[PDB]
Amino acid sequence: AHFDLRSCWCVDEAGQKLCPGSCEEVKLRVLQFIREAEEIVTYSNSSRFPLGESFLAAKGIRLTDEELAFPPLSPSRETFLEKFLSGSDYAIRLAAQSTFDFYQRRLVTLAESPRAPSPVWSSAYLPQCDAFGGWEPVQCHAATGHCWCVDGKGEYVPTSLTARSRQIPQCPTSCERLRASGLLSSWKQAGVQAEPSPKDLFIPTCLETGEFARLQASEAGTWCVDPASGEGVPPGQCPSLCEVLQSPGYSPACRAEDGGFSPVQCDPAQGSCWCVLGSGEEVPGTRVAGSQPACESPQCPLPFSVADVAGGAILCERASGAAGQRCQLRCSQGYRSAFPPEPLLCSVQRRRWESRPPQPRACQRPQFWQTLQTQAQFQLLDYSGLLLAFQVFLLDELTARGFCQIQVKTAGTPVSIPVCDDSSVKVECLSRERLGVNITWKLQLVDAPPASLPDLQDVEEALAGKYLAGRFADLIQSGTFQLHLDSKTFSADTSIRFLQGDRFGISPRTQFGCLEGFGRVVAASDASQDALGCVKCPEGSYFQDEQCIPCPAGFYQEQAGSLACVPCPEGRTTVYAGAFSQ
Amino acid sequence: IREAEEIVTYSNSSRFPLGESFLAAKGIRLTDEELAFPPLSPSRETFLEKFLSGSDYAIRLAAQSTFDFYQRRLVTLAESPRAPSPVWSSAYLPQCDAFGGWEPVQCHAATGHCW
Amino acid sequence: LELLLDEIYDTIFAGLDLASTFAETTLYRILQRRFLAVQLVISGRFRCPTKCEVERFAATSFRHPYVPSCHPDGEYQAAQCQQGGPCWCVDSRGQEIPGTRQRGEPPSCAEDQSCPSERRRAFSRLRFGPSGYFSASCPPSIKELFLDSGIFQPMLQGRDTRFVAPESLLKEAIRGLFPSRELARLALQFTTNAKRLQQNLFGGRFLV
Amino acid sequence: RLPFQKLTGISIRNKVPMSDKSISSGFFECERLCDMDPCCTGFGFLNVSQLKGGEVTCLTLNSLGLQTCSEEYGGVWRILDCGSPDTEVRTYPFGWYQKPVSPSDAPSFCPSVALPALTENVALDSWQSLALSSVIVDPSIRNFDVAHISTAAVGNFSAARDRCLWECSRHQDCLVTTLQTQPGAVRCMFYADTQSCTHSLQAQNCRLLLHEEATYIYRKPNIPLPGFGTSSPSVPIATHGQLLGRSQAIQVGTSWKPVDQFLGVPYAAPPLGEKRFRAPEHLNWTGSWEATKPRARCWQPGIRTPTPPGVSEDCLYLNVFVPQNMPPNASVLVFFHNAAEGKGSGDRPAVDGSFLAAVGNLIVVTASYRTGIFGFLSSGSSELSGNWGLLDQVVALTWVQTHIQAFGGDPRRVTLAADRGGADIASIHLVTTRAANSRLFRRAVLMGGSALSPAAVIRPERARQQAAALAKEVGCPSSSVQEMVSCLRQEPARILNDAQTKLLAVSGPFHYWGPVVDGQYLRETPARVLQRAPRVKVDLLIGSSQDDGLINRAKAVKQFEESQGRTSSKTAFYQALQNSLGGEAADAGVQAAATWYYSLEHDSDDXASFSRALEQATRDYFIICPVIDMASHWARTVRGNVFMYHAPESYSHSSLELLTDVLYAFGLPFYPAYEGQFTLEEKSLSLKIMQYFSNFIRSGNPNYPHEFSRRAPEFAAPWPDFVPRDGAESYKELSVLLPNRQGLKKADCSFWSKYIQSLKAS
Amino acid sequence: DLGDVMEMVFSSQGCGSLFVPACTAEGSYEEVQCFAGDCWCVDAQGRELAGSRVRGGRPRCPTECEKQRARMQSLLGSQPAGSSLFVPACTSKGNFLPVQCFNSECYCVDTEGQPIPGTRSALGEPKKCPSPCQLQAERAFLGTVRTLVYIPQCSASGQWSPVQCDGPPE
Ligand SMILES: *[C@@H]1O[C@H](CO)[C@@H](O[C@@H]2O[C@H](CO)[C@@H](O[C@@H]3O[C@H](CO)[C@@H](O)[C@H](O)[C@@H]3O)[C@H](O)[C@H]2NC(C)=O)[C@H](O)[C@H]1NC(C)=O
Ligand SMILES: *[C@@H]1O[C@H](CO[C@@H]2O[C@@H](C)[C@@H](O)[C@@H](O)[C@@H]2O)[C@@H](O[C@@H]2O[C@H](CO)[C@@H](O)[C@H](O)[C@H]2NC(C)=O)[C@H](O)[C@H]1NC(C)=O
Ligand SMILES: *[C@@H]1O[C@H](CO)[C@@H](O[C@@H]2O[C@H](CO)[C@@H](O)[C@H](O)[C@H]2NC(C)=O)[C@H](O)[C@H]1NC(C)=O
Ligand SMILES: *[C@@H]1O[C@H](CO)[C@@H](O)[C@H](O)[C@H]1NC(C)=O
Ligand SMILES: *[C@@H]1O[C@H](CO)[C@@H](O)[C@H](O)[C@H]1NC(C)=O
Ligand SMILES: *[C@@H]1O[C@H](CO)[C@@H](O)[C@H](O)[C@H]1NC(C)=O
Ligand SMILES: *[C@@H]1O[C@H](CO)[C@@H](O)[C@H](O)[C@H]1NC(C)=O
Repeated sequence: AHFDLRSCWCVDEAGQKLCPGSCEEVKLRVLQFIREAEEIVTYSNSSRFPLGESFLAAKGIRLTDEELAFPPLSPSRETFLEKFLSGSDYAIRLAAQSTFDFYQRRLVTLAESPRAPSPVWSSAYLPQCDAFGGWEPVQCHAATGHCWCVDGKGEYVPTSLTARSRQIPQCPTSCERLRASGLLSSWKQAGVQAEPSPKDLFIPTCLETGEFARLQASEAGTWCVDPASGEGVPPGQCPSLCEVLQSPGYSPACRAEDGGFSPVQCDPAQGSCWCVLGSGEEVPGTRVAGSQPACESPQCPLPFSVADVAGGAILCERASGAAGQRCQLRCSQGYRSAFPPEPLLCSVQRRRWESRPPQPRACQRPQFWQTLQTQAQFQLLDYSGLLLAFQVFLLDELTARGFCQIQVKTAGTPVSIPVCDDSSVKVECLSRERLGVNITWKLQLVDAPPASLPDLQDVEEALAGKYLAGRFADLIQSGTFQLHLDSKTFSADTSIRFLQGDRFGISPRTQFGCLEGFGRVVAASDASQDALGCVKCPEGSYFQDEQCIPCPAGFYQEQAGSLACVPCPEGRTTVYAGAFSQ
Repeated sequence: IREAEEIVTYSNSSRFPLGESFLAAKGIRLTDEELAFPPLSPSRETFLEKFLSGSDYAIRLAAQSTFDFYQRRLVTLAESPRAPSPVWSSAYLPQCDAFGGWEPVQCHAATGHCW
Repeated sequence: LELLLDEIYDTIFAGLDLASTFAETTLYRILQRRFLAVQLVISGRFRCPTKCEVERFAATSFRHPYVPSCHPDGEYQAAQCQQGGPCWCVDSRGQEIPGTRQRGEPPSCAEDQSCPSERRRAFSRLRFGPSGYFSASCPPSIKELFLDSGIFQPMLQGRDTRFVAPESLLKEAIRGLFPSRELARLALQFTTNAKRLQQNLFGGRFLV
Repeated sequence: RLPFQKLTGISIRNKVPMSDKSISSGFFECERLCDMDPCCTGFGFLNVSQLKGGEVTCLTLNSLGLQTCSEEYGGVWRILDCGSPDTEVRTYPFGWYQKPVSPSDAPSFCPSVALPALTENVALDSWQSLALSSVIVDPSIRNFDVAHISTAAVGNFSAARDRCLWECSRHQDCLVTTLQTQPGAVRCMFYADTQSCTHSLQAQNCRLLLHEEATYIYRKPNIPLPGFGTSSPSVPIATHGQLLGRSQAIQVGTSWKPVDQFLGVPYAAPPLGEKRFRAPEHLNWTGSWEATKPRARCWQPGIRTPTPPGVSEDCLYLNVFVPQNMPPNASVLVFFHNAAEGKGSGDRPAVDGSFLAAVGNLIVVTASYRTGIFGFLSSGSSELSGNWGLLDQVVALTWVQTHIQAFGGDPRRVTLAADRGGADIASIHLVTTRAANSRLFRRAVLMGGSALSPAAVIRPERARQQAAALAKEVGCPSSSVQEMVSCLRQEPARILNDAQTKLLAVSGPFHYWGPVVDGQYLRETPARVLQRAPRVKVDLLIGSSQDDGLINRAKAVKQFEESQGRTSSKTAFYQALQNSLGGEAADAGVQAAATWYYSLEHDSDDXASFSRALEQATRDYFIICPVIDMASHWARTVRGNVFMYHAPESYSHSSLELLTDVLYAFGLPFYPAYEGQFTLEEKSLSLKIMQYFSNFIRSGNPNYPHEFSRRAPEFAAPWPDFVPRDGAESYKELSVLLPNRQGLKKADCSFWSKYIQSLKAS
Repeated sequence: DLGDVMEMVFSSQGCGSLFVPACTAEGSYEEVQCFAGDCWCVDAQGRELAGSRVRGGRPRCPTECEKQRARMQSLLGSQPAGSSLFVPACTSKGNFLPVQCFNSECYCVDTEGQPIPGTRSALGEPKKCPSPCQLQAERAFLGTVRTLVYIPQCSASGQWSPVQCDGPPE
């Protein structure tokens, strides 16, 4: 009957009373851990407990509430004590996590003198889930730069662990993993699941996007499955993913042609109405929180005979009224536009793009921050001459005294991390006999050894501490830095200053950046907010100056992450900009 | 007794997190450089050394300061249930003669035991 | 050394085809190993002098102020010194490591220092959080295959002798006798019993 | 200098003789001739016409074509062009030389040169393209070959790909081709079988092992053998006809694998009537043999008096378990086993080889054979030599040598296995010169038995006495061997089996039948044969269970005795103690020494305690210490690789007659018939042990699935070699943690092998 | 290379959750390491010693005498039966005993276990040794002299004087 008249909850597979998907269920435990660790900090500022009571719990002794004669309070002693009576690894992580957070807040509030607070994306590992509570095949930890593959149920896939690579690895979906293994070894799936014959066994068929195809077949016959999981047997000529869901909070309204999600979805209660992909996942930037969110498709065709935008889609407003049909390119979740935001305008009447045509290959995969940078300034104590010689001479003197390498005190052999290049030293003439010198140390994270510098905080302190920047400030403040140039001596002044984001301070601050071929998509200031700040310049593009710029008309580029655009043959040209093939 | 009352003192003006003594009991102490914590007059080291050695001295010290914290509070917030303990029921204090020697009789008032 | 070819035997260890170069023949390998054995008797080492030892010898001969100091296995010592002068730390090439120049004491040349890296790895393991796959210990398979089986232990100690081999003698011997994995694989192909191995490698019972 | 020795499709610019010069001068000229030609990409300095003595030659080239036959690669497995005897290009400084690779091309006037076009097309759709997530880089890989294609010799990548896919398609042992772009060339790599699977209780994930990263990976799908492909496989058997099997789906975790099963395949004529107590004979069958049901099992002591339907003298059959879509030339396990059934049905074999075959990716053959009197009755002489059941095992092994290719197995990759009694019986094949001259097997798995057992062979006079006692028990005459055999050949099998069960009781005469030295198959006792120098190498995996013992092995005989009205009287205790440790196994001194060492009380009445002490005494003497002696001898004399296990005591599954090592190694926790009887920890332990045993069958080392890969095992801890020296002697303990331990039963086996073997030597 | 394999196996002799090693300011292992209520002593490479681990407490790590005693006792197990090789005697706190004897000859020794000249005698003949205050005092007259390149005060009889003073000696 399935009638509702009683209290309900969600339960595990073995009756644990705890509906969430696998990844989302694991995700909720980590969110509980953070909340408890912050409750410990909360109770540690308003003094409700003695300092030594957690030590007493760690030794197995707890004082019952009757023998204390302590009238119960809303934050009962029991809530705090249970966390620490079980001397498990959970309590040790909980006590550690709350211990840093207590001190880091205090240090900051009393006097934020020494250094910067940690980026808010360096925290406990949080599982990354898809739109339907399942595991995303790629799992990453920003605080260490570690990425790995998991299978359909979140188990680590052997030898898939990578550390601080330029490209985030590719991990097969559950369908693709099952299909490739089935083709190699004939380890198959069962169609009937109870006493299967060899004709009931099948190898899953996958859509090119990595999803299970709606119809799976064996020699016994065919049947329908859930696209997000092959579980199948949806008993509601195969039900669409929406139709399976239709019989995500509010149930989605879907289009009659095939069953694909209608472009405009809505929340009946909350006022939010937004757009969705063909998959049914939400476009990240479309929640309108109002009627008729701009979900309309363009009337102008794409620039170079391309069928559809790869990652995102071009979502216009309603047909405008004069002929603009204002549109904008919105990339899907897990994608960013390589080129900066643009407003696109379409000629409904010419039927051609009046504005710059949209870039079909813009939306790309973001990557982690790839470089760290610190900058210091000192002064060397004629004009209207070629100073670029002094840029080479100063770099040589810095190299000679070991200020262009980081030496890491490892166990055996020490690795050396190079932190200079030909652009590291810039000199400007300020006044007679006093030159102005800029020194910039840039560490590429792919060179920092993950075994000696585990966290990105360890990398920052190696670059802005006693081995590189603290050791250089002392040398300048002493007075023993002089440059030998044809029997002439250029001794340096004792004053040294550090860049701190447009305010020269007295302490070095690091700044995140991207590698040579990768364009910035996150501003420098809010690099503490978002960890994915680098996208590779796409096929239609070249790199200059931290941005990815589309090949101009008459030029084409075919390989991504390039520094120039190949010209077309003298007899030919390109109709639009951003051409991406011969 | 003085150390046990210092623990109560630091437990009212919040200078330490509640879980740091638990961390010390497990053998993990956070050094002052990695916290980037500028030293204060009641340095973290004074409190932590008492609890890193997981000896019987620390267990008695943590217990003694735990009752005293709650008994003061219970009284200050609302002295409803019962009377405070007699101030002569405390840790055993050796009874000495006028010249620092042991008195042949030793007694513990809190238990009524003499030897 | 003048090595005489009149009384050298023939050997079982060999390839299927004749070597491309003389450096890949059994003739060169036999001469090289006999040379190393004589080096062992006349110098204490189953090898030729290292870069450190050559420079130390030249400095002592010409009485230079800075004499490099070497470990008995030939490696540069971490702490180098000048006569009544400054002290510093060097790398494996004997080149001074920047920022380590002390004055009076033999410098605190960082030799073991496994702790601060170990301590950092433990903190990053603590901070990872409760659930999820993580980011002095035995290297994989080494203990089981080499030490659980009891293969290594008879190699280390003398048989009917109190002589205990230094680690350098064992490392020098394996390098001198088998320059590559492919040559050691050839020896295993043609050596049935180990009582024949020295005779094949040296063209005779040379070590006695 | 190129590492490649053979170039195909080259383009020559000039040919210059250099025989009137020194080799150094000719090389110097050849270098400067290619310098002067702006279109020269390299030269050859070589001897041509080497069969007539060789002529020094300089060849300037404007294309190197397809470069093959590297000296660095193709060591174990070569597929490409090699061995041109009319040319000498190896000896220094001969070789093919390349002008240094530059991204600046030759002058535009240089002739265009391209590799000759392929005679037939390449589908690209008959090849499976693999992603990088389906591969593992393993630099220990050795069974691969390499070719290089000059980047100027192919118009584009598609031409290079079709050339390299064509080379692999011509060789049937080439399974995988990978392509990778180098600055100067396209590097093609060709692989044999390199598959590696991760086994768990959820899903079985399999990957390819490659020597290095590559950009494109193409795999050739496995084509089924002529009779395979459907759920009614029909395999041609040469000189016989068709063999018709069935297909079964096998579940491990949440994955399913189809395995083809051929049940009840005859390997000899039924030994009935005049064929009783005779050597096995060829069975001439033609047409179609229906191989979908298990056949009858052989007579064994203690069969129940209401004869079960599956007991017969017609029992010389084998079962073949073939997983679908294996790579060619699979390794083969031949496991000899007579089931003491009562639980196995008429449609399911008692030992199902499907799970080990599927997990191990190999072929399992289980065969039955004559045991007891039917397999070993002997008069101690040429009149009734005996060893009839040993000759069954030889015939069954010869059948595998003849016929296994048709199922897809390599006759050179056969492992012989047996358990308990058969391990003692099957270990005789290791000391017979005929079994080595026939190369019937390459490896052996002995599970609880050894050739150094005190009961391995029966002395000829004991056999004559034992034959007469059976004649006397059934009413036959013992006066002449020919007269006694005739009367025993007319008896019912039920009557003969009741007589042998009565005489086999340890509390009675202890008349056990086994192999005898006959002077034909077995020329001398196993101890003498093993003192000789080995002729061939055989890898040995050997072990024992703490739950084994003589009484455990004879529980059916004991049950029969009780049903006949014979209990443990005091003389039963007496005979049990003397028979166990005696009968050529003890004088009056060995019995006293063992009595002291094991606290054996001859004149007790507590059958429980006395049996426990005796079972501990006889397990060491008959089972555990002979296993350790054989492993030590096999390692000390370099007869092959030795690996030892020990299965510690269990209390969990006494209803099953299989001991712990066979139950785990064959995967009984995964059998559908035992659902609900095993924990997930026993399933997980069994899956690991099947990977150990599969690895040994495939490569002769329980740590490695492939002979030419040495990637460390990940499913469990590595299994050490057995080194026969004090302080070493390591073994794998078959417990949940699979630890490595040292010196099994060191004190107890010293007593038997040193002190007792010296009491018997005086 | 195969020489590297030999070094890796040699290093791996004696090899092995949320344990955090404690380091010194100079980057060396603190010689006492503790986790989850246990504490043990470690060497320079941070390897636990066999008998150091003590539950619910902090161990005292081996001293000079204790290490010599454990070394001489692993070689008295190679000497023949009825034979004596010297073995130093150590107090419970690790210090040397005042008198050491061997083949019926006895010496007074200092805190480093070195014979004091003029103190030898025969076993069975009582010998007056310098007091522990006299030895730590002398041993510190040259702690001072070495550094230029308090020292302890001994009440009558060599018994430590209850009042002790700091500074240069006088
Ligand atoms: C490449 O070809 C050249 C020329 O054909 C080879 O040189 C020739 O080598 C043979 C034998 O090695 C020499 O023949 C004679 O051998 C007898 C032995 O019976 C010896 O007594 C003579 O003194 C002489 O060596 C021949 O002189 C020699 N020719 C020249 C011009 O040197 C060469 O061996 C070939 N290289 C390879 C690697 O095959
Ligand atoms: C001293 O050495 C000679 C020479 O032996 C050869 O050269 C050695 C360096 C070593 O490589 C040996 O294996 C070589 O055989 C010995 O004389 C030889 O002795 C062996 C066995 O006695 C005999 O077979 C050879 O024919 C002998 N050869 C000659 C030229 O005499 C000699 O025995 C050695 N002396 C001692 C005391 O060992
Ligand atoms: C040395 O570094 C300083 C700080 O980065 C540079 O000063 C900046 O110059 C840019 C470009 O002229 C301005 O937009 C910023 O506002 C300046 N910042 C500050 C704090 O002055 C300076 O130009 C550098 N000198 C050289 C020669 O490169
Ligand atoms: C503690 O709480 C007070 C308010 O009661 C607040 O002002 C202060 O900032 C807090 N200190 C922290 C969170 O470190
Ligand atoms: C804590 O300190 C405050 C003053 O800061 C005091 O008023 C209060 O009574 C104290 N609480 C105790 C000692 O429990
Ligand atoms: C590659 O070259 C071949 C050579 O004939 C020819 O098919 C064509 O030029 C190219 N084909 C492709 C698919 O690039
Ligand atoms: C199996 O091996 C044989 C000999 O090694 C070889 O000739 C054959 O090609 C291989 N493959 C098949 C399918 O027989």
